[PDB]
Amino acid sequence: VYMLFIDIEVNGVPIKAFVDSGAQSTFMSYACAQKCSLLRLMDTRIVGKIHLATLKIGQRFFPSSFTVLQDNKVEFLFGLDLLRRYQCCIDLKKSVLRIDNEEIPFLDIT
Amino acid sequence: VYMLFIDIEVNGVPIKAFVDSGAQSTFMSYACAQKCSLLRLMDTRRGVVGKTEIVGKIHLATLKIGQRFFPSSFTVLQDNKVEFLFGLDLLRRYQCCIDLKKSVLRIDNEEIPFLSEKDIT
Amino acid sequence: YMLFIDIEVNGVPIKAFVDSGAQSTFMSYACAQKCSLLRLMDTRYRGVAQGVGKTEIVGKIHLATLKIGQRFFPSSFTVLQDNKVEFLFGLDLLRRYQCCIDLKKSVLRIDNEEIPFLSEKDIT
Amino acid sequence: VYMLFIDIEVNGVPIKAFVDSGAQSTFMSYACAQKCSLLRLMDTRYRGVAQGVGKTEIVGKIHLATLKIGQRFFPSSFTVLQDNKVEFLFGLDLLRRYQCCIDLKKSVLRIDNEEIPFLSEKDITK
Amino acid sequence: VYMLFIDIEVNGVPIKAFVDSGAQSTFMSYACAQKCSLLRLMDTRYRGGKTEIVGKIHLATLKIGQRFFPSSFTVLQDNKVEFLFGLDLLRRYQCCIDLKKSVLRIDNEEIPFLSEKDIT
Amino acid sequence: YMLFIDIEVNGVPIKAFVDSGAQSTFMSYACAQKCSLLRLMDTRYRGVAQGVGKTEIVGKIHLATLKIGQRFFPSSFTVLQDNKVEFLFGLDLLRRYQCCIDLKKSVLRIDNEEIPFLSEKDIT
Repeated sequence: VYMLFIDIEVNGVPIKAFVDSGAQSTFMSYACAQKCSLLRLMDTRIVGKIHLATLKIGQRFFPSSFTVLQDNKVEFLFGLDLLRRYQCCIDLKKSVLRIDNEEIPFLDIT
Repeated sequence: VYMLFIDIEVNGVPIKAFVDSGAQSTFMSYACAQKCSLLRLMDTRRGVVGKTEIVGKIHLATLKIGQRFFPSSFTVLQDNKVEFLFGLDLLRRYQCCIDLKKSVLRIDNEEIPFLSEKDIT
Repeated sequence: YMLFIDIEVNGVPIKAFVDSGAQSTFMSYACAQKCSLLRLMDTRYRGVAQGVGKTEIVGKIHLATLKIGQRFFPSSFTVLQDNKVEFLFGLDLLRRYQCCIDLKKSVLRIDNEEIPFLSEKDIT
Repeated sequence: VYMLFIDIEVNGVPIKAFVDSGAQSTFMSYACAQKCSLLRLMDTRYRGVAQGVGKTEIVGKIHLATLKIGQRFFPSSFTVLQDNKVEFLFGLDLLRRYQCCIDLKKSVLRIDNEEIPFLSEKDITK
Repeated sequence: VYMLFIDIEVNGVPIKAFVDSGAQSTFMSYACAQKCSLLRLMDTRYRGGKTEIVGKIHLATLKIGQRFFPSSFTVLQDNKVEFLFGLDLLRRYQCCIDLKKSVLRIDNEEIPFLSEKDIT
Repeated sequence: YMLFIDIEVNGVPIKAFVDSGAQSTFMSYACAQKCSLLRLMDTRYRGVAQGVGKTEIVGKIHLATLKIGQRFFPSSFTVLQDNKVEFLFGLDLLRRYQCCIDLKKSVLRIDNEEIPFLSEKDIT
């Protein structure tokens, strides 16, 4: 998998999520916020905070809070906040993210 | 466990390993290299504002995680961020699972617990 | 003052800058936003951060419908952050459709059809 | 034909001319100017003291030189630059002056009535 | 003595200490910390030029002249000087910077300021 | 919080910052204006290559009379735009008068005479 990515959807839009256990906080790029029509949901705090958005990871939907930044390092960084909030396993034997009992396979990058 | 740490040993020396799925490459600080007496063990090596370039590479050091021993290669840096950064290279090389349900690193079939906030600053 | 053509991409009117010196066709991110093509992209990118200029690839549109004259053309192009020009019609597409830049008649001859180059009023 | 090139001769010297409809002005490199013995033909007309950061701007202008494209000869005005990126850039100025057609069907430049073929990758360096 | 330097020792290692009454705080270069093997002693306290703060040495043994002194200092990545002897330590040991005799008088003992040869 | 002394330059009371780490003595332009020394100056400066502070040199006062305690001293210094301190008493003058910065007694001993370092209240 070379670096760890997952397919997720935010507000219905397909997104490649970078799985980083070393990041305290989940971020989405401003450009990704623009692509997902989430700009209308923003804060006055770093571009702003999304207080709640719908994530579709596998077959299940998750309520999520994250920060929007101007940096396009990745479109979406799935950080330790969300990793632990949904009690995930980063399984590099099976190459999957196991969230609830469900396994989401690691990715489709260039 | 506000960040993921594990207790491991390199060449017999107890170390706190920072577990980072977002790092392509495993690094150890020069100070930790000094504490593990691995300075004499080095290699040559990055072309021509950060990441602190390189001191050298350790071709092999033996890691003890749980009751099992692992061969490792990593880079030594002057960067003091953490004593040892357990990156995606080693995470996948030993086919680890970062289990945040049970709060353990499952390496072979064995489970190594993530350290409490007390064990860290 | 340079060569422009009126085209449409996914139904949106565009002024295309005709450049035989460019290996690749590009559209600005702002034009990509105007044409609602942000969700239409790839993982196309420019390595890790060496070269000192322009800006770099935002992503690639694998296929989009171009309307030039009366005829419709399938196209691929890259999106960039630089707004220098909204759309650069490059040598990739110039040769893909075997276009002729006719500066005698001042037309782009795509197939047998001729598209006139724009007058300075049709440009700002 | 990884880009569009033509064989031309300027002041008798064989050159590979890069055909660019997106350049407002025809340019020759200083090195090409020296190899074509055009240096004794130069002017003081230049790019001032307000500058950019990269393009090594203007050495001077050649008010007229003979181009041989195919069997015909053409009078030409162009600018010399220090940038050796390409030897000679045949720009929109000259493209329109001789009412050229860039034919990518036949892979030729049609300039007065004659057709001049675009160069193969062999005729161009590594 | 184109600036004021003193010979001192930290954890046994000879160092050239730059005497600065204008610096609130004593600092050592990371390079000097490495050469003195004080790396295993670092708190790793930071701040939220001279590449800012690496970490703090809460206590290290300084030999100035024939006496030994307990010292606290910060380590920085800046190589400006190997060791900056600041006002903190200057006053803590009630030193006199004597430019008549060209000495640092720490206790009753006098440590001579170094000749330009002993420096670049 | 630091070492200050009361001095006079050309008759004007000044708070002098004592810095053994500074090679050269400097005075701010505002202090030069307060000491009526602006018309008395030279064309001294530091070239073309620099850093991102110190505000560079305005010029040199070749001689000004310093009163430290009961005794009077000839001095040279540079004027800067920087208001870091009004007057920085550097190693040049520290050694020129063979001063002792005595932190046991908290005094500057310039000859046999001792000038006390200022209390935090005497600083603003």
